[PDB]
Amino acid sequence: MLRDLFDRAVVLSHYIHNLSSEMFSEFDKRYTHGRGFITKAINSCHTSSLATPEDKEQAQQMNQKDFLSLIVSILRSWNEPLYHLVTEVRGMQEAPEAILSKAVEIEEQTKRLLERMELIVSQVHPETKENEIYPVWSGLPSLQMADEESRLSAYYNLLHCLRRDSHKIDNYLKLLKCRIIHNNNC
Amino acid sequence: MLPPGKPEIFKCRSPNKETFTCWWRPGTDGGLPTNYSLTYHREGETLMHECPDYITGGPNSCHFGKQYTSMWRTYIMMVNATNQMGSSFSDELYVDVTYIVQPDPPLELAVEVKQPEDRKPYLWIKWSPPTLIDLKTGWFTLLYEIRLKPEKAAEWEIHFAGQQTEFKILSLHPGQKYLVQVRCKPDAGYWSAWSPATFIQIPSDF
Ligand SMILES: [Cl-]
Ligand code: NA
Ligand code: NA
Ligand code: NA
Repeated sequence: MLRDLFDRAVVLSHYIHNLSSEMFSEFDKRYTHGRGFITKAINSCHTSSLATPEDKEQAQQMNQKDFLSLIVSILRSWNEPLYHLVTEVRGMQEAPEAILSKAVEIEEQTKRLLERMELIVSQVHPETKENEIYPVWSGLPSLQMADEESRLSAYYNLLHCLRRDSHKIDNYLKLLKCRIIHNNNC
Repeated sequence: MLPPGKPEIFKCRSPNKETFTCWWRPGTDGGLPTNYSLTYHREGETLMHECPDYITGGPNSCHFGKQYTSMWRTYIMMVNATNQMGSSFSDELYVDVTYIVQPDPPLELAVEVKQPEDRKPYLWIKWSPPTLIDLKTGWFTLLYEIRLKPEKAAEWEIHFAGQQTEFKILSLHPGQKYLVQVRCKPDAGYWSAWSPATFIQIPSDF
C-alpha cells in the first residue's frame, strides 16, 4: 500500500533533513563561525559524481525507476560516513551532547528510510535489477587528522554535504510521491 | 575625486526554488558609483558569469531566472562598484538557493461564519497558495499558519494549519470583530510576510 509507505518515507526524510540542518548550524555556531571554512566546503561531496537532477525540469525528465534508484544509492552511500561520524564523536572525552544526539538519530532514521524505500522499489518496480552502485565515501582519515583546523573543516564539509543530500532526498521523495500516487496533482 | 566605497551584497531570496534575486548596497564613505557589476561562478566550474538581469529586481539587484537557477550548488558571488576615479569590490558571498527560500504571502484569504444544526458553530477560513509555487509536482511544499485577534487584545491567537488550505475555528466570542491573517513557509525555509487582514464580525446569536 503505496500511500502509507510514501507518507512514512516523507515523514522520515523531512525529519532527517531538519536534524541535519540543526546539526550543521550548531556545529557551525560553536566551532567554525569565525573562519573561511565555507570556502573550503566547495565541491567536496562524495555524491557529487552521481547524475542528479538539479531542477524541477530535469526532475520531470527523469525516468521513475532510475529516480527511485538514485534516492536509494544516495541513502546507501551515506551509511558509511554516518557510522564514522557517530563513532568519532561518541569516542570524544567531552563530546557535544546536542551534536551527538542528532548524529545518532540521523544514523538510525536513515536506516529506516532506506527500508521504506526498498519496500517502495519492490512494490512499484517488482522485477528490478538488484545492483548496488553507489558512490564511495572515503574521508575517514580527514575526520581523524590531528591538525585541528584540518579536522574541523573535514567535519564542516561532511555536515555541509549531509545537509544538502538530506534536503535533496527529501525533495526527490516529494516529487515522486506526487508523480506516482497523484499524477502530479498534489 | 573619490572612488566608490566597498559595496555589500546583503540579501538574497528565492520565492519558489525556481528563481532568486540578490540585493546589494553602496558602501558609505566613498564616491558615487557610476557602474556596478555582479559576477559569480558556481561550485565545480571555474567559468565566470555576469548577472543575467539587472532590471527585474529593481535598483541594485541581480535577478536569476529559471535558466540560471539551480539548487544544491553554491554560487560564489561578488559585486564591484566603479566610477572614473577607481573601483571597489564586495566580499565574496556564498549562496545556496536551497537555504534562502521565502515564499510570498498566501492569497484570497476569505472568512465565513457557519452555524449548522444542533452542532457548534464555527469560523471557516479559506486561502490560496502564492502564485508561482509548484505544489502539484511535489517540487514545492508549503505549510500555513493563521493568526487572529480582536482590536485591542494584547495577544494573537495562532493556529497551525499544516498543508491544508482551509481551517475551522470553534471558540470565538459572540459579538467580537476579529482581524484574521495568514502566512506560509516552505517545508524548509522562512516564513512569508503575513497576508493583509480580512475582518469578520462574529454575530450575537453565536
Ligand atoms: Cl522565518
Ligand atoms: Na526571484
Ligand atoms: Na540592479
Ligand atoms: Na533552473
